Amino acid sequence: FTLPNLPLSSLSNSRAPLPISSMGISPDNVQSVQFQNGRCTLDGRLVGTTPVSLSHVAKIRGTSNGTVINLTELDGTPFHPFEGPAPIGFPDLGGCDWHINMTQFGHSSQTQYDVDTTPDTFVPHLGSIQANGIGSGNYVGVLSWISPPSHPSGSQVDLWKIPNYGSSITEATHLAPSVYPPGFGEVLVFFMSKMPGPGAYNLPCLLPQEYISHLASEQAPTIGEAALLHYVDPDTGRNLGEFKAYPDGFLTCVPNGASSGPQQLPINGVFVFVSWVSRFYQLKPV
Amino acid sequence: FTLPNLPLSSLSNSRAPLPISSMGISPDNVQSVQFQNGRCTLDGRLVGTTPVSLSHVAKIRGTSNGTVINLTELDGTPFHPFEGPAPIGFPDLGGCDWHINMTQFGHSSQTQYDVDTTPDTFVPHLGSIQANGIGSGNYVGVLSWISPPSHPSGSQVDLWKIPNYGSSITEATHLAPSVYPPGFGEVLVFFMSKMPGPGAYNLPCLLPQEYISHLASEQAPTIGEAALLHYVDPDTGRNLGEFKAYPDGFLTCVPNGASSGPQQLPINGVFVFVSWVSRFYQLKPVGTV
Ligand SMILES: [Ca+2]
Ligand SMILES: [Ca+2]
Ligand SMILES: [Mg+2]
Ligand SMILES: [Mg+2]
Repeated sequence: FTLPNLPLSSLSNSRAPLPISSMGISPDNVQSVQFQNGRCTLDGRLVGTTPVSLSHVAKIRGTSNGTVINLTELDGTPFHPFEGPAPIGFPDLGGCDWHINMTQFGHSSQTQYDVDTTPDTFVPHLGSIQANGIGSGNYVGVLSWISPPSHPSGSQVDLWKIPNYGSSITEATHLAPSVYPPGFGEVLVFFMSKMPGPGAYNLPCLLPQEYISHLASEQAPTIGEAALLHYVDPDTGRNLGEFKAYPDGFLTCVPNGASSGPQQLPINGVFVFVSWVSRFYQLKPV
Repeated sequence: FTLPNLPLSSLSNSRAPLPISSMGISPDNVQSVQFQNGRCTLDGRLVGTTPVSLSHVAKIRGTSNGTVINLTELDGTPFHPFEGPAPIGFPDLGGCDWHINMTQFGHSSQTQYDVDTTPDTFVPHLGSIQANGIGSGNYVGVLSWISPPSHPSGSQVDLWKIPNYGSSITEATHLAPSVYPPGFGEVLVFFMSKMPGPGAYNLPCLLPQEYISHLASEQAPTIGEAALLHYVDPDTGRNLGEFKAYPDGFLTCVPNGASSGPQQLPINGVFVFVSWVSRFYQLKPVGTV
């Protein structure tokens, strides 16, 4: 079994096309997460709206009639509700307004599309989102920058969230399931990127995008209960700490206190597969 | 030795963050190319301005003073002329004007930056390009759409070119070397994408970006003279054509006449390494035997 032999700081977020700038843990008011992009199992099964390639990540495609944008897949193929919560690659950033840069094949210019994901017109699961002033035509859009949610008024930017893909929060949209910390002092490890916009925004994901294409390619036939990893300095070969990767596609570690965890590690290290271990294998704290 | 076990249509161009839509050959007024992005050897050596990750591709970072933009690497690290023709990831699309979407950490809004790459103020090799109206501040920019070049006036978009990175076409900028068709009836194979803007623009590259991260990770210790590959349909397992990958990081095939080449192949196939062969190994024309 292998992970990419590439330093983390050379890789991309899997929730937006942004370089990885650090590792992190979630705030204390965040336990589980339910990201729809950046989801890939260790045997290579893509989950949620996750694409193989960053060229599809945090993008939309569709035709505006001036009132709504009717969505398709990025290549123009129809999207149907049975397929998922939104087309492949659709942004999954809850807890913010989006600003998507819209361009066209065969026309000049770009246009900023401002997206509040809270109203009942925002129903990408049914292939329809409000045009919010975007004129008639076919567009490809990519997330450019974010800002605080328009509703509820005065809400914080909270990128641990996903948007409401359905007409209401009660509508089933075929979300990929939530990921939970597995217990025994282990915390989920997130790969962070700086996101432009009027604040110090940091976007977490479960796996760098290049890990997803690697795992989707490798299609490992021999996944065990947990992969014991070392986070290694490439030059010195020094083991900077023990981590576990779980079959559902996430990493954990045991921090060495609130002041010393994966966020204190250099970001130019490489994760290296050591061996398959028990689900309950007890890690040495970072 | 391995290449990604992923269909081409799931992958990205390495000169802009765009899905791969086809394979193609060069125009008959292009024999060699000298792309600076999308360059990686089979043993994993990145060449030119090529980054590992698509998150750096066709991007700029720098500080405008209202007159010029002083460039750095995307992470803010200094860039110096000895390092290359431009910072890592900098766009390499010749034969067009660029329209780059500029955003800022800690600020609202985006701004379109319009770039004619022809004037003597466009000197990314020396870390400086004209601001062309972009206000003071630090920005990250990503290529968004392109249009015909402002100079020479009336010329067509030609993405087979690279821009002039120096103050003059005679200035040495440490460009990655040209790639030439190798002989034996073989043609260079390009991976194509559609680029937004006011025309039917076709962006070629030598390798999908995911192949570059794959090769850079793999760091193959045993590269031969050429890799013999099959282009395979995953479901049926059918061999749709023999190709060669050369150490410098490019693929070739032998077209089955003017009528039948890479452009006629479906784009949902997978390249699979077969064996190391001699540089002079003669391929069967695509689709034949
Ligand atoms: Ca698995
Ligand atoms: Ca110039
Ligand atoms: Mg790694
Ligand atoms: Mg392939």
